[PDB]
Order: sequence, then structure tokens, then C-alpha cells
Amino acid sequence: PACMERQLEAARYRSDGALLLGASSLSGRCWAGSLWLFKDPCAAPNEGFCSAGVQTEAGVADLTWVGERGILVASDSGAVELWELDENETLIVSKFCKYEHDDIVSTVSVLSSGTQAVSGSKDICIKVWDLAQQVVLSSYRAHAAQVTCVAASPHKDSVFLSCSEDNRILLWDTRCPKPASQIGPGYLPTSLAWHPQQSEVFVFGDENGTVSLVDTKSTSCVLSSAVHSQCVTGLVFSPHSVPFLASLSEDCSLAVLDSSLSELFRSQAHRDFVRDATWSPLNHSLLTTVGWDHQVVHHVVP
Amino acid sequence: RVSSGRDLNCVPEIADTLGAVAKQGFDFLCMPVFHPRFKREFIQEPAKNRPGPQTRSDLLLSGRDWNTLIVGKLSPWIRPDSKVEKIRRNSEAAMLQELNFGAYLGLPAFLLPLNQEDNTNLARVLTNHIHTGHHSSMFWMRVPLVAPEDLRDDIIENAPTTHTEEYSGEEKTWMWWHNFRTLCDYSKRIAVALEIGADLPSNHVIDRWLGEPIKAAILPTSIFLTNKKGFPVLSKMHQRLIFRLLKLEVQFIITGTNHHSEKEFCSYLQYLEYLSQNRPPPNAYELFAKGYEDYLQSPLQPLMDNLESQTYEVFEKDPIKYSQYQQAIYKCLLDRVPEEEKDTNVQVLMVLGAGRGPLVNASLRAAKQADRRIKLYAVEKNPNAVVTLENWQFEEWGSQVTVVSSDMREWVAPEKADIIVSELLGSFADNELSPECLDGAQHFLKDDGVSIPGEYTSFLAPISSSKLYNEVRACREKDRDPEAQFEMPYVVRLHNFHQLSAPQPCFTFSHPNRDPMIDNNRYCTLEFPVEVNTVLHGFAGYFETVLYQDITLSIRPETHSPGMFSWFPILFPIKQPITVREGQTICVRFWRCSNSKKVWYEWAVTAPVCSAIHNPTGRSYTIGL
Ligand SMILES: O=C(NC[C@H](O)CN1CCc2ccccc2C1)c1cc(NC2COC2)ncn1
Ligand SMILES: C[S@@+](CC[C@H](N)C(=O)[O-])C[C@H]1O[C@@H](n2cnc3c(N)ncnc32)[C@H](O)[C@@H]1O
Repeated sequence: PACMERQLEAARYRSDGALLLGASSLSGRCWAGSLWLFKDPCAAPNEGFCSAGVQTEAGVADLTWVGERGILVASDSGAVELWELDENETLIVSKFCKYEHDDIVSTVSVLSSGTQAVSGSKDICIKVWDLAQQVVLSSYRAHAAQVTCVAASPHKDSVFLSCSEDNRILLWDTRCPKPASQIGPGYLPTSLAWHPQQSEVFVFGDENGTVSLVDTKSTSCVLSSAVHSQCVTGLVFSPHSVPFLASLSEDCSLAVLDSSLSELFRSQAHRDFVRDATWSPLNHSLLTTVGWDHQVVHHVVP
Repeated sequence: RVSSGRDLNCVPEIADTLGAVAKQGFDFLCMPVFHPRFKREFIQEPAKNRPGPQTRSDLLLSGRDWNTLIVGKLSPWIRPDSKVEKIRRNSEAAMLQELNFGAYLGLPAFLLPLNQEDNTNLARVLTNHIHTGHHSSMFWMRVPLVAPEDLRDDIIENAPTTHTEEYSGEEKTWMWWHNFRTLCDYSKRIAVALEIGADLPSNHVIDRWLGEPIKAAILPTSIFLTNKKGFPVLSKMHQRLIFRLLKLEVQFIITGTNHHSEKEFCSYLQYLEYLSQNRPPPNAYELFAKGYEDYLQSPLQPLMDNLESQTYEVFEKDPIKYSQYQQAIYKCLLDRVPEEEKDTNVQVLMVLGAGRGPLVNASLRAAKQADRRIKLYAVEKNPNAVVTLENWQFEEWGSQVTVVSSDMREWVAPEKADIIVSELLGSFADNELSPECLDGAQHFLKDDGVSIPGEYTSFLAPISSSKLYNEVRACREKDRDPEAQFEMPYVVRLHNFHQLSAPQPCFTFSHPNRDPMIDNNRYCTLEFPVEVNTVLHGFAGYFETVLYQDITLSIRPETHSPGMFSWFPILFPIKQPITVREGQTICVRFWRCSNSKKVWYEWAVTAPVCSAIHNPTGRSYTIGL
């Protein structure tokens, strides 16, 4: 496409070092989306200096890499769709596009294996996908309000998290006849991130700008801090041995926190909502954030 | 045909999307006016200063299209009742913004959600918007039959779905709406868009929504069963509800994506059109009644005023009343004169309140049916109709019918009558002063004379209808008591309402009334068992009457005379709505009052709570003698 949509929604680094971009048009005549590959991270967000790009029929609420050449997309259209990257890696082609949700698909996550995925929508449902066979294996109506965020466990294929505006945080395990388990009124949970090593630890941000550290087996809320002034949009751990935590909010700021949740870095670089953050696989102190201000920023983390 | 529209939460190209849905056969479209995911900040920088444009341009559609085809939708992130203050204030501003943009566009309706218990601030902001600027827009509150919490799959191991029965808890969705509309002071601009889930709740909570201002029903595509040919259909009990809603002439909204992928989208709609084509065609009564639904008519003056020519004309077309009257005379004659006397005994018949003469012809047809001889007087107060009578008599009836142009209470009769025939009945039997009239006329009935009708009885039943409560409320006029509209009965084809208990007799009158001290004043206490939670808005009035022996007329629904449109029910409102819980008793008191000049009703509710005595002294309404 000759022009990229103003509202940048998601940014994810591939293992080879390339940069994936999801973009939505949330205003103006046409409300749609687009997907982008940037083999030059510093060339973002410039349409002229990109490796590949494609128009989607509707906006992009969430996305993720599926392995190395798959792009899993959570659409406004109420559809989950998979986009297959070219072997030349200059074209981006649709693989499946399945209208199975009844409202905007707001969140996606790929399970540890890479053959199955989980999606959360405003229709209040959560669905489990076979990416190979292009179908819905399981559909779960567990929540009572719209599902904000779903996060697949790092290493277990049957386990994931979900949180919704019904104030519930659900630990899942598709091995149990009753899959969900309620983890305990705090402000509505908005963002989820598993610990990348300790498979029993996760973090969640609320609408009040508070990031909390939870142990699953203990369920007595260990630690919390008032990181942000507004809703916590996302949480991403660094690839580090002892990992750092990137914390993005609607206060148009980024934060980096240690494992005890003390503030290390802060960046006002954005003049609109900070929408995603992705750590470089190559330089582990380099962190890339995209916003609605159409800025693509690269951060040096001490 | 049904009026129906498509719900969407994704519009890429407004022009294309509207085209696609129009081709599908949808009358209108429910779409967002700003992007649903486009959260906007109003207070703190830098997000506050986000460069525009904030949404799509109004130029993309024609004024007409905006007015007729588009229903606006409040952004789902707008949450005026959030626990977070920042979110509260932003949503406030956001709600005004969006609402104003709808008003700016001139949209006919705008959707808003009721999806939790506390909507206090949402109601405030809505209300305030209603009292700012001059606009006509309607507001549809999206509220489901079953709260989403009570539909969730039993899959949370450590927090199971309560499988026990909670009668009130299963009705919680109605209370969400009731609180909201109460806060908004029953605005005529706030209606219900009822969401219908896959599993219908118990019948009682469905009935809760009777009498409510339902403008729309929402059908998610997911609730549709599939048949052996792969087409969308609905369960027998879902069909039931659709038929009910059809009578209420609601608009249908199809929400969600196509889950029957093998066939086009219009298939869902085609099923509704199929169901609409399938309802039983209107009965004789419903052909004449149609167009009068929940329309209020003020108390008229049967004595002090004269009926117009066309009023008579319409009521003369009744397929049953006159046939019934003919039969009642027919039986009476045969009884009064034996076969051997069929030429020696001529019966003197007096039509009291003859109108344009149909009961005169009914008397003539009954004489030739019974092979008996009758002498007719036709007394009428309305000199205008007395024109028609005297023209009928000169051209047709001749000397057999004497036409008398006066009030029966005043006429001095040459001879006394065998039978006095009259039809002076109101919707509440005696509310057109039939007792008073025939009373001052029974002095010229023979000591063994029959009166037709012989007796009549009024019936009352408590009703719930926030719709009709609102109609009455809207009947406030300048230059009178600002609450007088509540202290008078209204003749109305009650339609969008809920009968809360079985009708019970109220007042009865017999004719003739040879009781020594003739008194027409009454006082009656009634107790109505109510077995559902509800809100009381008034009492429906009906009547039954005995013309002669087993020949009768009724507007009492249980025993209603077939096809008889002549009388609609009456409505006695109450000033303030009264909450009634399941198992409670509504106790009402009705007085019939009079002096020498006028006659009126007074009423009050004494249980479960007391109301003010209504129309005391006849300060708001009387019928003049
Ligand atoms: O209930 C109503 N009126 C109360 C009156 O006591 C009814 N009688 C009925 C018989 C009658 C005969 C001659 C002249 C007047 C009248 C009026 C009512 C019904 C209604 N019916 C619609 C017209 O076709 C259905 N429209 C408006 N009002
Ligand atoms: C409801 S109408 C019935 C008219 C006619 N019998 C018919 O069925 O078409 C009652 C009629 O009786 C007349 N009427 C009412 N009160 C009367 C009175 N006190 N004396 C004489 N006529 C009266 C009215 O003028 C009116 O035409």
C-alpha cells in the first residue's frame, strides 16, 4: 500500500530481527487496517522503506507472529485471520479469514506449541483455534463482560490467562472438565504478561495504572506499584536472564521496571497512547514502542 | 411485513456497507458514529490535543439517509459509572460528544447499553443531554432478557453458577431498566431495545416486560437453531415471543456474524418475514380496533353535548349489538303475548335514546320475527338525530312509530309502556348515566313492564403499563390543575399493558328499580391477588349487560362479545405508580358519587400502600345531568 494508517496498534520483533507492524484507521472516511514488515527497524514507520505490506478489510485490534512467517490478526470485523508471509518475504497473503466471533476480536495469543491459538472478543467469548486446520476446537463463555486480554502460557499448551471488564482474572487449563479458575474488588484488569522463566508467576495491569505481581500457587497478591496515572495497556518482559518489564499506558508514557517493580526508565517520547512494546532479539537493551501518534521510537535501556 | 435492521460494530466504508445491508433487505442500520476502539482523552495532555478529524464526515450520506437509515451506537468504552474517576469524567464528556453528534446528524434513534446494576451517572448525563438544545431523537436502551452473568457456561471450577432458583434475581434485568427510566423521569424519548438470548428465561421474567416501551427486539444470529436443510430457524418458544413482539409492532435488529455460512445473510431476515406472514389474520374486532391502540379519549358528555352524525354512523356498523338487541325483543314479545293473543294484544314499545333509529328497525324486525303486533315510540334528546328519525318515519315507518323529540327524564307519555328499550351504556356500564336516565323514565313503564337492558355490571382489573402511564402524564394542559389528567377515566383500546389480576365486578344496576328509596350512589372495596412483581399504573374498566334473559353483551375480555367494536375498555389512572411484589394484594376502593347536577367516580388504593383519593368532589371530572 502507498499509505499507512495513522493509528499504530501493535509492534513485534521476529527472532531474525525484522519488525512487524499492525496499523488501524480509527478515524476519517475509511476505517480499515494494514500489516507491515520492516527488515530495517530504523526505517519504520516509512512506507517507502519497507520489505512488505498489505491492506486488511477492517482494522487491527491485536496481532502476533505465528512462528516465523505467520501473522495472526484480531480484526474489528469479528474475525480472526492468518496471513502467510512470502518465501521471498516481499508479499503478504491471506491464509484463512474466519468470521466466528460476534463482535470486535480484541486480543490474540499463540500457544507454546505454535499450532494452536486463543482469541478474546467483545462478544464476551474466548475461542481456541487449530491454526493448521483453520477451525474452532473450543468456545468458552466464561466471562460476563468483554474480554480485554488473553495470554497463552510460555511453555504449557493447555494453559493460558484471561481478564475481562467483569473484574475476573481466569487461569485456564483445557485438561480440567471445568477449564477456568478465578484468581482473586480491584480495578478492572486490562493487561497480562506471564513471567518468561518462572511459569508460575505473572503480572497484570489495571485500569488505574497499577501493575501487580501474582503468584498462581500462592494467590496472595505479593507486590504492586502505582506505575501509571492511566489504564495499563500492555506488559512485555525483556529477553534478559533476570528480565525487565516494559509497561505501557494511556498516559502516553513508557516505563521499565525491575523484578521488584521499581522504576528504572521512563519515556514521554509519545504524544498519544502508547500501544505496544517489543524488545530487540539482537540488542537486548533496545526497546521499540509504537503509538497512536504514529511515532516508532527506539529506546536504550540502562 | 416486518421493519428490521442490521446491527454492526465494524464499518470500513460507510457507503459500501450501507449498500450491502440494503441489498440484504434491511430497512435500517445500527452502526457506531465514532470508531468503537477510538478512546479519546478530554482532560490531560498530551492525548488531549490529538489532531482531528475525530470521526467520519457527515457529507458521506444524504440528510435523508441520516434521518431514516442510521441508528447511532454509543462507544462501548464510554463508561460513565466506572469506579475510576478519570474514566468517569472522560466518559461523561465522551457521552455528550457522541450524543450531540447523533443529534447533529439528525439520527432517528441512538443505542445505549444497560449491562450492569449502577447506571446512575449514565442516566444523569443522558437526562442532561435531553434538556439541552431542541431535537427529536429517540433513545434505545439495550437491555437483555438474561443478564450476561446468568448465561455464562458453568466452567469456572472455583466459582460455579448458582443452579438454585432466585425468583427476583432472575428478574434483575428489568430492575436495571426500571431504575434507569425512573431516574430519567419517564421521558417519552427513552425506550427499550430488548436483547433475546439463546436460552429464554422463565415465563415470569419475560412477562415483566409487558406494558414496557419496547421499540426494538435484538436477535443475535447465534440464537438461531438450524434445520435439516441448513437454514436458520427458531425454537417453538422463541417463536412464541416473536409473535407477541409482532403484535407490539417492534422493529427487529439482527446482531452478530453469519453462523450459517452456506446461505446468504437475508436468510435470517427471511425467517422473520416468514413468521410475520404466518400470524393468524386479524379478527373482526381487530379490523376496526386497529389504529386505536393505546390511544386515549377524554370523557365525553352524553347528556350536555350532542353526538355528531358520523359517530352514530360508525357505531351503527356493529355486527353484533343490534342483532343481539333484535333477539332480546324477540324473546320478550313471545313471553309477553301468547300464540292465541297474537292479534288482540298490541304491545307498546318505547326506544329511549333512539339515535338515528337502528333500535327502532330492530324492534320492527323482531315483531315480524315473533309474529306479534307492536306500537312504537322513539324518544331522542339529540334534535340533530331527531331530524333523521322524522325523515325515517315519514318515508318508511309511518304511523306505527311516534317520534318524540325530548329527554326521557322530562317526556310526559300518552300511554305507559310494555317494554322500554335503551342503549345508554359506557365502557364502564353506568358511566354515561344510564341509571339516572332510565330512573326518571320508569314512571311510564307498566307495573309488569320489561326494561331492556335488564341489568349491567362494571368490572375492574389492575394493570401495569409504563406506556399508558406516560400517555396520561402527557395530557397536562394549561389553565387547569397540573395533575387533573390523572383524576379522570379514559376510553382506550388498551394494548401495550399487563393485566395483574382477574377482573372483578364493581357496580351493578337493575332496571326497573322499584326499590322504595332509589339511590344510585355506590361504594365498593376490591381485593386483587397479584402473583408477580410489577408496577401498578391504574385500573382497566369493562362491563357486562343482560339485555333479556340469556341474551347478553360483554367487553369483559373473558366473556367478550365476538366482533363487537362498539366499546373499548376504560382506564382509571393513579397519580403515582405503586410498586407491587409477588404474592401481595392490591386493594382498591371505588365510589360512585352524585348531586342533583352531576355524577362522578372517586377512587383510591389502600394496599399495598395508600394513594391519594382521586377526583375528590369531581374536581377534575364529572358527567353532567
Ligand atoms: O368505547 C367507546 N366509546 C364509549 C361509548 O359509550 C360507545 N358507544 C357505543 C355505541 C354507540 C352507539 C351510538 C352512538 C354512540 C355510541 C357510543 C369508543 C369505541 C370506539 N370504537 C372504535 C370505532 O370502531 C372501533 N371508538 C371510540 N370510543
Ligand atoms: C349510545 S346512543 C345509542 C344510539 C342508538 N340507539 C344506536 O344504537 O345507534 C345513546 C343515545 O340516546 C340519547 N340519549 C341519551 N340520554 C338521553 C335522555 N336522558 N333522554 C333522551 N335521549 C337520550 C343520546 O342522544 C344518544 O343518541
